[PDB]
Amino acid sequence: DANSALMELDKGLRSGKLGEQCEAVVRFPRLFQKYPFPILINSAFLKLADVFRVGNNFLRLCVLKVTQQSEKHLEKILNVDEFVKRIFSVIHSNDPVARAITLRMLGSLASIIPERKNAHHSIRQSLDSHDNVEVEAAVFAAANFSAQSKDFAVGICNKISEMIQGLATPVDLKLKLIPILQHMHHDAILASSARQLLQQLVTSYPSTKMVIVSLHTFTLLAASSLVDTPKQIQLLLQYLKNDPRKAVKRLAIQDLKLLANKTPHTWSRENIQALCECALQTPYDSLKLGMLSVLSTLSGTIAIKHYFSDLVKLAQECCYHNNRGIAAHGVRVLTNITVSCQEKDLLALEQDAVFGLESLLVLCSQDDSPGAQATLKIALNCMVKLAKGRPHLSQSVVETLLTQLHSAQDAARILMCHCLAAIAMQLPVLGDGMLGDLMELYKVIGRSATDKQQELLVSLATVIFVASQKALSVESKAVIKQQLESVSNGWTVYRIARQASRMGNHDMAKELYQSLLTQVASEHFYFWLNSLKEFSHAEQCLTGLQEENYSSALSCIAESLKFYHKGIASLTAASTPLNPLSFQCEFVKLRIDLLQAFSQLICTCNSLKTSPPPAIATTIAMTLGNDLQRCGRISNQMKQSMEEFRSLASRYGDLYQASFDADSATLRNVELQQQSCLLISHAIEALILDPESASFQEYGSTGTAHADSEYERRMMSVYNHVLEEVESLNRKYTPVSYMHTACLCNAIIALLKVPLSFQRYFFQKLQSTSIKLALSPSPRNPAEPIAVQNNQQLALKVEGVVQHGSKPGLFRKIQSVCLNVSSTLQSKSGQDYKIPIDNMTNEMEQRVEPHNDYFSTQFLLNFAILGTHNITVESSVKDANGIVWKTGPRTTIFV
Amino acid sequence: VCLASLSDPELRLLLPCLVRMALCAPADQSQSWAQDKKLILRLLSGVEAVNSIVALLSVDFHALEQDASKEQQLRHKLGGGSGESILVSQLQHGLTKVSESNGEFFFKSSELFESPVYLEEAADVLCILQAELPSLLPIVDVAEALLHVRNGAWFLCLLVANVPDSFNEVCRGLIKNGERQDEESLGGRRRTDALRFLCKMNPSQALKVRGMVVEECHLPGLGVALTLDHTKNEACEDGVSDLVCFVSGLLLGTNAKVRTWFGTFIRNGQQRKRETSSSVLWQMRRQLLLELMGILPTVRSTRIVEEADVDMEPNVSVYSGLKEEHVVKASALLRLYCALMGIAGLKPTEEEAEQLLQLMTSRPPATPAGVRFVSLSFCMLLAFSTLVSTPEQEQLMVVWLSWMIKEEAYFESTSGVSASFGEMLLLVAMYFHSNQLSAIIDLVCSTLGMKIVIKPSSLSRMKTIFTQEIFTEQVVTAHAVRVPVTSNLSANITGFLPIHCIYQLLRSRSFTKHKVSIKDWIYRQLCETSTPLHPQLLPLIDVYINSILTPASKSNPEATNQPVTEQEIRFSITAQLLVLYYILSYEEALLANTKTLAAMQRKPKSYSSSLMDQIP
Repeated sequence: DANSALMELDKGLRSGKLGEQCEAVVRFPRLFQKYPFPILINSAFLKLADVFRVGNNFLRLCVLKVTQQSEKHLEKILNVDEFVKRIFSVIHSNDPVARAITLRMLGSLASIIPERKNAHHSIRQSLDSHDNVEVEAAVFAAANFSAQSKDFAVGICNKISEMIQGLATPVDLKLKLIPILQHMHHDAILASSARQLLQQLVTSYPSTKMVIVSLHTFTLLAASSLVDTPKQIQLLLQYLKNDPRKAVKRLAIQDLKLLANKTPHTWSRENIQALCECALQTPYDSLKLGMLSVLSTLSGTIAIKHYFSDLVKLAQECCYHNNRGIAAHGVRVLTNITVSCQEKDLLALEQDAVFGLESLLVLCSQDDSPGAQATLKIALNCMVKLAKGRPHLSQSVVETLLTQLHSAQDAARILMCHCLAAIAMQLPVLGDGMLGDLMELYKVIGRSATDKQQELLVSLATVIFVASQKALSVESKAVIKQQLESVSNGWTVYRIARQASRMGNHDMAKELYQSLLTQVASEHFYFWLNSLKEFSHAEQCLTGLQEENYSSALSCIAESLKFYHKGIASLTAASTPLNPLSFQCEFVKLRIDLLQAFSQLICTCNSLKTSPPPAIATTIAMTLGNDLQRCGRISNQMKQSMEEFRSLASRYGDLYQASFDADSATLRNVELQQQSCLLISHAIEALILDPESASFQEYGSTGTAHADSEYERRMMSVYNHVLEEVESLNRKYTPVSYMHTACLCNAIIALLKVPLSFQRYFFQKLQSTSIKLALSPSPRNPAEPIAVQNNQQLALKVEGVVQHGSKPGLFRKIQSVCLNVSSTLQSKSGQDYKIPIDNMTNEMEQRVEPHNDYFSTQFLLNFAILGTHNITVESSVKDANGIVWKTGPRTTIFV
Repeated sequence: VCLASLSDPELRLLLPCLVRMALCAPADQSQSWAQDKKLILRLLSGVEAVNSIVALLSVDFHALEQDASKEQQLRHKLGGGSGESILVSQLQHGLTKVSESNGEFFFKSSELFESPVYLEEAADVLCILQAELPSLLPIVDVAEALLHVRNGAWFLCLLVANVPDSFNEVCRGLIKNGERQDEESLGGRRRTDALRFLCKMNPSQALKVRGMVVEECHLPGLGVALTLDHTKNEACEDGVSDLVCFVSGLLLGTNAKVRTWFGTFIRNGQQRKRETSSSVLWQMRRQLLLELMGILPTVRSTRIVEEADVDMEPNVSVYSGLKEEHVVKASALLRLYCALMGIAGLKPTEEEAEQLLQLMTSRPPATPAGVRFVSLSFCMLLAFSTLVSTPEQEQLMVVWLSWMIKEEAYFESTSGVSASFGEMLLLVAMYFHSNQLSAIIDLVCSTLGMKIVIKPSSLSRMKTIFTQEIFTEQVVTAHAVRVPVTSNLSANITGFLPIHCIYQLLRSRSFTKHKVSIKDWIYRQLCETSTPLHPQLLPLIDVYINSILTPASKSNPEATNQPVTEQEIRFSITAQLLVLYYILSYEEALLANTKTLAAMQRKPKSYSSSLMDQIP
């Protein structure tokens, strides 16, 4: 399809038709974005060079704009010499505008040709030309070619020095020539020369714009060359303490902010003390605000740990200031000092912390302005950090939040509810204590609300579900009453049900899904809601289990499995090629298989009493048997259960690496499920069977204070209980499983206590990344295999492009693509499989690291079979830490 | 087949008090109870008490026969094993009569005869499972099937054997006793079901010997009532989807659950949407069974879905139309019917087509779900014209089409949907007017995810003859001009906006001479959306520019009042850019042709350089 577009663009560019030519040129970037293939990009860039060589001086500007726009698609050009020659063939003209456009184009290409001496000579010659636009274009190209190309930097530094110090150029030309010195970080001598030049320029050209631009260049050089950053900080502090202008002070403040953002470890105690002394002597508010912002940025890193008493006094003084931003920065500094540092007297500061938070709550409660909401969010995330890094003051902040919830005109209560939900994820006693007040607010909030009643109700329901644990009391009926006669917004109640299913409340989820099943404006969403309702019903019926019960447990398991089958059927009935549901189907199917394995296990444990000893005793005496102790027919069932659990754990590990887009919570939930499955497998392998097989004691710590959810803590406690009950009964009784089946069934029931936790990735699937993997084999439009001599060779020439529908750097980053290739026989040779060896020796596991969004490897294979074969390839993207991340593109070609 | 489903489900969990609830049902599975009460290990106190209670409750009239069978099985622990080993060795070496000498009286008197009969049966089963396709030699123990099944259960509980081989032998010999095997161990039900499901091919269970295996699996699922859905899922995922459909129909007819949505449709929905393997499997299955009429599961499924469909017919009979609570289920059933009859579909009948036409012509409550249902019914009646054979059906369908054309304005005003059914109606009307049928195919395959074909420009052609009857250019153009403009477009909602039919009308012809100057609608459409750039806006502007220098189809030149009231300073960026593009295209067209036949087409009404100097 791209060939037709290239052909039509060529036909449009053939005739003159200046309008049509400009149209084609400005449409070329869309063709680049649609097809990132290297051959098409190379051909299009060659055609652009052709139309740039001869033109009416206006197509050249459009081609320059296209080149400046499509910069990432520039390194994937095969023919570079001819392109550069066609671009440079127009710089010898006498037209200054044409030469300026050519210089700007060359500067835009400074990432693919950093060693072409002709371009360096042209920039050197046209830098001191008698013009106005050509000089600016030469300056731009010189900056671009001085970014890279250390040789060009050492060749242009002296010329820039003379052109700046020649006192024969206007102030604007010097202001434009100064930022060229930023790219002098190639050698120590270059850095020293640029530093001396900038010092001389500051001491000899005292002016607002001049000093501003020179200091910006100097700090960019110091930040790109981390050799003299303390001297930079000292100079900035000296200019903050001495220079009386206001613009230079704000420039130095933003400079220190950038330095703390990028390189915070180079700071010392003297620099912080000097900055605090300068902030204490500032009579203005914006300057003190910027200095405190720099201090807050610094205190969030190891600088606050290396500093450890002026910063503490400054933070205590600016915590109760009149303005809100300064107080927010002060309380942020105080919270960071409390969390990071662990001094003795600083404990008292904790008081000054919590009450200080109140100073940020009574001023941004009913203000309704972004300037107040920013400080409110700052204080709220600071309180979250203080509560998650120090549980000693977890109640002293939640009580203030509860008391302040009554002092908002339905504007800040959403943020307070978000803060409460984020804090309650660690300790459930806060939710146990504040559930009553949350229900009181939910009851008194249903009076009247129009502006943002939807989000407010959603946040209230979310924090209530987080605080609650059962949601089976009158509170559920009260929430239903408050949501029924009020506005029946489908999205609000849908989000409420989603949060209820996420937190584990399944009764409210089932009620809301039943209420939403009757109002669906389509068919796919109807099946989705029906599947959610069936899953919630099966979850609720799963909780209907009693401790030490085995009669009704089988009926509950059977009805839950029936509801799960109905739900997965209604869900796969909604699976469409457009936006397919792959994670949900697999997750539900694996949950169903796990529960079926548990049902088989409990059925075998119950049938163990159905005359199992005398069953296999007719062929061999099972009593006192050294070969197979207590040999019975139950051994086959135990082995089947063990292999089923092993396959389930393998499928869990596969599903973990098959998503690549799940959040931390969903990955942790999958890991916990696989851990429970492996624990049940270890219990059925080491306890029910012979204990002399492994006999490995779990003498190690577990369940550290790092779980960010109550479900994870409950799962870890159940794991610890199972381990402590299995480590003691290992060598107690005979392996006929007299008391081992009892504790096994108790562990099975304990694992079924927590119903489930549908994590965030189950809905709103974001970060949709995909590798195209469009190889370039011989032309094969039909399904007929490529005619090969079967003896010479067979090439692949595989190449793939990554495509991210959402923000790439959100959760994980693509670093390596472990391309794999295999071959097998299609036709049956002797058996149902390919052959005795299937010709799967040719693997060639290659590990390519694509620097840009493109990669290309070379694959081969040698086969001497006159039949038809099958060639398949896999992406297997690798992240930064390093995980297989088995993707499922499944690109299969016959020959 | 009377396999004591409740008693088996009770004994699977625990046999504590259920022994007294079954008096005559404790006759087939009595061997397992006798073996558990006689050879008990007495591990725990509760287990010993349960065994004692079971032995006390097993004091029936047949207790003597059970004790004799237990004694015979205990005495045949070493001798019968050696005899079976010798028989297997002889069979392996060889491979490389007065009711069979009173076989009924010998197996019930001496344990050696029963052991020899069991060994011969196992050898025959192994020979039939190695390489053979037959189900004969079953009338040997027809008169003594109870004693034979009891002896087989005793041999399976006393001697080591394979459960899958025994299940296959039972399914190949007599399924009536196969379920009895499930009463022997009551622990390998899932394994036996998986083995029976994996012991069949894809194109079977219709007119082959697999019907007996399917009936045995259905009987086992009915006697279990717990793993029926699991067995149906395993069948639908591996092979023999007919057994899964039969099990689903049986579960839907036995249990009264799934009231909001029929489980039959819930299971049949995933056949022409995804999972191409099972998709083509069900496709070839229904293709092979379509010609065959003597098959029970598919006709029972058609009957149950037909009655579930007609349960909603009295509603639209006594009332105006459907209700809000039954407007989504009807649309789902209609989409399922469409997916079933998409490609290589089955042949319908009149007794179902009548109700189909009656439900597809109902009155929705003016809900977006009802609009989607009306659109789906319209595409269904347009893709299949198997209703013209009778006069009453065609007259009612054209009356309902006229009613829809009349009430499209109400349905679009009350229901805030982007693309209603009236837009599609006007689009297909313009397509029929423009004398082409591929656009109708693109429309019916673009409204829903089914890339199917109906007929190479021969099925919908009949509708063309109806198009020239009443729905002529006098009403379709009026309905296409009187549509409300779309506000705040998104270029992402599925459907055909009025832009498409307006573009088609401006492209085909505008020779009405009484319905020109649609510039008001164009301005009201391009007033303020600003979110998308619809791919049809530029062709619409192009064909509107071309609709000015055309003979006798004179429209207004969009006088400068709208430009001077728009570009004065919600008239967003996109609206201003579109107006500027329109002005530039008009200025370009004023210089392109310059010849308008020199017949009363001498009023271009160009700008006098007083507006171009104002617009930046």
